[PDB]
Amino acid sequence: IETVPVKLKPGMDGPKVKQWPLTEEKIKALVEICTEMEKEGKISKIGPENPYNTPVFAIKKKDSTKWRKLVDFRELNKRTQDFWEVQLGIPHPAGLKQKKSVTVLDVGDAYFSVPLDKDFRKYTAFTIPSINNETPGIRYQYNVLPQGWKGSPAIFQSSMTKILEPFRKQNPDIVIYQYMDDLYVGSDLEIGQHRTKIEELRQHLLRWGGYELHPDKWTVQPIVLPEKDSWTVNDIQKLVGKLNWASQIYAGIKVRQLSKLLRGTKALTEVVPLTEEAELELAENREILKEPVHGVYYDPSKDLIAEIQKQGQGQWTYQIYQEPFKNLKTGKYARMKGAHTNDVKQLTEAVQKIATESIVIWGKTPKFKLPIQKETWEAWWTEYWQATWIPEWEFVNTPPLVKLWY
Amino acid sequence: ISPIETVPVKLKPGMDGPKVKQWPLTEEKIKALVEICTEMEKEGKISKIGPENPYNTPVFAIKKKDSTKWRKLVDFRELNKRTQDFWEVQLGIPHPAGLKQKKSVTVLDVGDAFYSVPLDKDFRKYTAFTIPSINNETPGIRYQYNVLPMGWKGSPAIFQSSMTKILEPFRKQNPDIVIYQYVDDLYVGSDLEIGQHRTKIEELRQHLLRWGFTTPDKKHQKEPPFLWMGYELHPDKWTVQPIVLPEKDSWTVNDIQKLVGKLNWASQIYAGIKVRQLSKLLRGTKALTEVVPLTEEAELELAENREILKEPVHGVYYDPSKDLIAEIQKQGQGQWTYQIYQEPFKNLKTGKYARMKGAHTNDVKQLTEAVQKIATESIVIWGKTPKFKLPIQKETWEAWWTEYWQATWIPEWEFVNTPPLVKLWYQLEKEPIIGAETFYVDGAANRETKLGKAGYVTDRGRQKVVPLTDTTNQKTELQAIHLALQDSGLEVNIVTDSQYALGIIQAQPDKSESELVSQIIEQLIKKEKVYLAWVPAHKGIGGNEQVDKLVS
DNA sequence: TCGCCCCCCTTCGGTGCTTTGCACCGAAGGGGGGC
Ligand SMILES: Nc1nc2c(ncn2[C@H]2C[C@H](O)[C@@H](COP(=O)(O)OP(=O)(O)OP(=O)(O)O)O2)c(=O)[nH]1
Ligand SMILES: [Mg+2]
Repeated sequence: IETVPVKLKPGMDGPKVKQWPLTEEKIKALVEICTEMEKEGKISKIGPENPYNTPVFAIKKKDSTKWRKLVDFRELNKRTQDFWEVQLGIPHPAGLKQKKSVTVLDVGDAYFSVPLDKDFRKYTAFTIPSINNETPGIRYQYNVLPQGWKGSPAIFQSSMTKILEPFRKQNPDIVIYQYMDDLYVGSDLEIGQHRTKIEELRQHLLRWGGYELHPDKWTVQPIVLPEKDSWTVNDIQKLVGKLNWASQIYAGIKVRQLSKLLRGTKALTEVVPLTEEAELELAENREILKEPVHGVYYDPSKDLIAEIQKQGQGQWTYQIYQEPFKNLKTGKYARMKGAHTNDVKQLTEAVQKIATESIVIWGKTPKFKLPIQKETWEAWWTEYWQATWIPEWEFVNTPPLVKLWY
Repeated sequence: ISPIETVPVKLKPGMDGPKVKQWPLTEEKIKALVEICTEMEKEGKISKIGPENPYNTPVFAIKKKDSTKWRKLVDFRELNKRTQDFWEVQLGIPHPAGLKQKKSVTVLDVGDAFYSVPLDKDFRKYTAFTIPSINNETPGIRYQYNVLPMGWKGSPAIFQSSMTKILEPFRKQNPDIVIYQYVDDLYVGSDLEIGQHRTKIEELRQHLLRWGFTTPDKKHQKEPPFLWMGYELHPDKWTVQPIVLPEKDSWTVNDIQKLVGKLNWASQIYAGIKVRQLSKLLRGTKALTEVVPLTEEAELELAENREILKEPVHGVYYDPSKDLIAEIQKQGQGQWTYQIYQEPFKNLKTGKYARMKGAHTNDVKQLTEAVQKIATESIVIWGKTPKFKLPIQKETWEAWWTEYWQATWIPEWEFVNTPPLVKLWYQLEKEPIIGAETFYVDGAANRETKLGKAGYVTDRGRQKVVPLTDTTNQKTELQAIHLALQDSGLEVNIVTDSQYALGIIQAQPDKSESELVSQIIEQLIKKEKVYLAWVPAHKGIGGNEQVDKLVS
């Protein structure tokens, strides 16, 4: 079988990212997974003369209790040639976000059937760590299309189409979208009936060689202004500051009348009656924030960015944009676990869901601005990750001047 | 020399080998060098070369801990820069607290370890060197390495990798025997009886010998205490090898640097070590030979450490059937010490956390950082996180992660009452305070001017402006809040337009590298109720507009 | 007059911000320890 030649981007070198510490159970799972991939020729043992490395870890879903090996190829993907230029990329179907139910299937194992350009394999190196450093790290590199590498769906594109064409013409209104190692398959059938034909697609791919989503019920959360019958100076300050911030987003929002209402040097608790020409501004700007912003369209040539804010009692607001103040989506995430007390687990789950929605809607994940200390996130996040992909992120400390999303 | 296959290595693209020249050496290092080289050549470790090879790298010799023997070193700094990058496979240092108790223990070390691993044939010409006769009466002999040389960037990783390959057949065949492998030092523990254990050792040594790795008797430890990785391993406990702290009448910067490093090394088993006051002496200095007089605090800190170090201590070994427990105590000035144990009063190890992260922070954040450092160390050593015992009330932590806007968390922990407890030193009110004065604060500086003003106006008619010199925009805004807290009563409402100042204060810091922010913190702690509100500037908001009119 | 690894403490310089200094962060200097 013949391989496809692949390059890094001009002036880029391969990844050189250090392996981080792993629990006993993850090291064990990685050793058992990698020794069998070794036997099946998917990976090969290497030594230190390969100067590249990418961190490896493992996840174990509650969906399926077997351990899944996860190599964080984010750095390699950033340095790999784009496949829109190579002319072997994957188009996103706009009908996916319409469907009643979308099931995610992990199909990464199909990549192991196609070999990787022998000159590119050295960039896929990873190192298994050692409990109490009893042993030096153990290094492998891929011989086949690796899971988590953005070139694997691109190279496997021609095959997967032939594998799917029978199913999709026997089912012309089910839509299938391949993203990284995943298939997002959406239909408009009853939630049990839909699952029956997911079972049929799995057993169809099984002869050659999940998560239940409902995009119809993903609600956008707008900027709501509070409604009281009596208003203090501080209430009006808070309101004027909120609307002033929203004047960078929405069109024609006014505050001069309320600004005048706070004239003088007043006590923050002094209740101020609302002017006839002040009450109008509120309900007038209430309805500018009613329904969406005009003139904001998705551009597939630019990155998606997601901001998240902790709002307390399990609530998390988020905005997805490409240019500042031009939000393509605003939302509120809320989850039930029954632990009641884990901020990092909630944020990790909020990231996966937001990133999942962006895959369904636009076909790619956004870069997250995470409201968390870098070291707190890195101490715990892998314990809650359940996706076969990993989005890009950065860490911001986020002093909330305005109470704008909640 | 091992028959193992060599690791291929390359020079970085576009580069050549080193052409550096030899320097004089004492004609007692030379005799040792010639004794090593003439014997290395007879074993095939080096080969004579000639003028067709135009490379060279200087040589020297230092003595080994076994006092009688010498160590041959090549100053390959030039070759290393031109040599390809490697991925280092040594990821960390094994710790004795991670060992389980074993019935039978053996410690082995390989003789001439690096010299038993062959070097890439095409790379050998670049290792050219020349051993010197005193006074240059005769020209020196040129050689090249056929094996891994001491001083080359690639030698450690290539040896470690090769040692791992050689050991793997023995490990797979014997999963009941633990082999800690650090470079060429092999710790071998098992639960076999002494007779069967020694048979396994004899078999391991013979396997190493077939692959070219000798195990000399001088380095074959068979009885406790075992000297290993800087420790002493007893059957039931382990100790660190003796730590001798320097004692000086006059201290230089460099002396203090060594002192702090020794104390850090000691802190892994000696509880309560502190180094903040001694390390403060290192700040702002500009020469390692500069004499630094110890401050009174540093003398006290040093004397406390000396008291702790005079006591005998030991760690115990890891019992996988019992929980790991980590207990933390606060020591003051952002210093924290911890102990990790499974049964009470039997420490596996200790440690300390004292890093100052960020310009402004509080004890709750730093405790969280200590927990994260301990959690990472636990994964490294034992492969799991411990249960924590923390000197912080549950109500305190709960008030923190509800009030603080960033996500934060701590794993399973139990409150332990060991004062001083970690607490929040103030909390901003979530609503304005009725009957409290309302201060509208503002500060402004001139960007090119370096002069500014801070001040306030008040719903009770009070007002104040102070002119500031050599200040910034952000400083004047902090200064304006400083004045409001200074002139107000126990309860105060403060309105600012500086998102910067609000961001700092709303995170409830209790310590700061800025003396201005520390003054603010001290005033916040003495208050009874504080509500801090923000409004946008230059939008003529009632109150803020007047104080901004007045800072002009 | 060397190499590689982990740790801590301090300094410095690059990055991004609807900034003009500030906070953050990674690298590099010093030290400890290991072979
Ligand atoms: N470049 C360099 N490498 C060292 C140094 N100390 C130890 N090593 C490396 C090279 C050694 O061959 C290897 C094992 O260390 P040893 O102290 O056991 O020396 P070696 O085995 O070579 O001789 P010996 O054990 O005395 O028979 O670790 C050093 O100071 N500089
Ligand atoms: Mg040795």
